Amino acid sequence: QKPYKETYGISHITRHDMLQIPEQQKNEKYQVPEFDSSTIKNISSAKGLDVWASWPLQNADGTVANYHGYHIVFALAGDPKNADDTSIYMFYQKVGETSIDSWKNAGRVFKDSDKFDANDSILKDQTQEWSGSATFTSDGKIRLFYTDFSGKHYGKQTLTTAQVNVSASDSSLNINGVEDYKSIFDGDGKTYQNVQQFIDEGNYSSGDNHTLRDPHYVEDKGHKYLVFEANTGTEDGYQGEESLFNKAYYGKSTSFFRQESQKLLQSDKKRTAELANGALGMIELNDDYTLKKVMKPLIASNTVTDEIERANVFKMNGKWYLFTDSRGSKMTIDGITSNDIYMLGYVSNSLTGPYKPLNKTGLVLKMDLDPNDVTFTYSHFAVPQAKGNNVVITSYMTNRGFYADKQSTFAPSFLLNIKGKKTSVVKDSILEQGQLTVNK
Ligand SMILES: [Ca+2]
Repeated sequence: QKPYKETYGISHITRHDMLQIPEQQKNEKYQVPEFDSSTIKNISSAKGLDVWASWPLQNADGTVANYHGYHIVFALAGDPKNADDTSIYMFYQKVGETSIDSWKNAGRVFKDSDKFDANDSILKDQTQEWSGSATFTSDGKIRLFYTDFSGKHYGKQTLTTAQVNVSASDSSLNINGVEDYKSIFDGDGKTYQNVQQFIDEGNYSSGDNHTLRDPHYVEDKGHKYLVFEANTGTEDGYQGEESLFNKAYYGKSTSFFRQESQKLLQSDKKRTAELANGALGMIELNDDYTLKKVMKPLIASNTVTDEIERANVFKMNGKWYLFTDSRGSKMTIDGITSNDIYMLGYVSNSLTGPYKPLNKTGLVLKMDLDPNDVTFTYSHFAVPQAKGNNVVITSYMTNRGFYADKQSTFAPSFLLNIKGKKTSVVKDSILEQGQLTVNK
């Protein structure tokens, strides 16, 4: 294979940038702060469930919505004893409240029968509900986006939407049901990998890792978009042996390409790297939330990793910020270890790019605690605020199924300062568990 260079007109998480992170991450400005285990509580309304990846009901710009006096948070939850038991529950608090004890449980968004009543071929094969986002429409509706996962069809993941009908009173919120419940996107082969392409490889025992999940709603100039975790397709730089010879994925220089590519080809990570073709994808939606246009990815991570999760994007003080989470254990970069887990971040003058790295390398947050640590956090997510230079970082705390008495729960939130192309964790900015806004 001859060296070549092709960007496919999109941005890229390069080997050179990633290689800088091990030295850089020793700086406290890029570190998830240490939390105090004796302040940590289970979500009391969730009655012995693990509650992990969660997201707020947001306005179109990403700020936290006020639904008839309440904040709403959707979260994956299930039986700690059953790793494949995952559904979306809806929690809520009166605006102004901050304690984890303020979060009431409206129960599951969906009935088991809803996927059948939807008259949706893909939905009737669903076995779990994985993460997404939720927006509060201009006509006052709760518009959910989430990932339909099918264990019966080799882990197919499909971007899916529903309207959640919720009655509000002075005292409680109550889910009456859903409507407009439909598959929107399951990949197209050319831009984003579909499940058949995963099956073509030999599915799980191939080492490939197919993703199409964590859809995030955002608008710009009245146009509606989802930005999501995916993998590339055949026309925007696919996985394969040929991919290791594309200098676009290396960055820096040809000297660096030669050196780094010959090390990678000689390493035990060659096959992993060939399979790695993560992407943060984008589609425009119609006004009824169906698919308008498949768009080019904002960024891809060919060779580095197959798994860039919890896609997030918003405009803040004149610039666009794009984030994703990723485990060091699934990466191929020298010096990044199986303990390292990241939130990576990118910046642009436009929603559709081009995106360049925050803090020169992409590093925004690093968390390297032992999986057994009660204060281990995952699924970090930057929640934009109405004003100022801070966003709020939410995450879940405590690994699923690890401890009988300590379940996955809302992590203490904290502040991340953002200005220009730089971020820093705000010193001693730890808030309540699950707190969504600075303003009370
Ligand atoms: Ca792949």
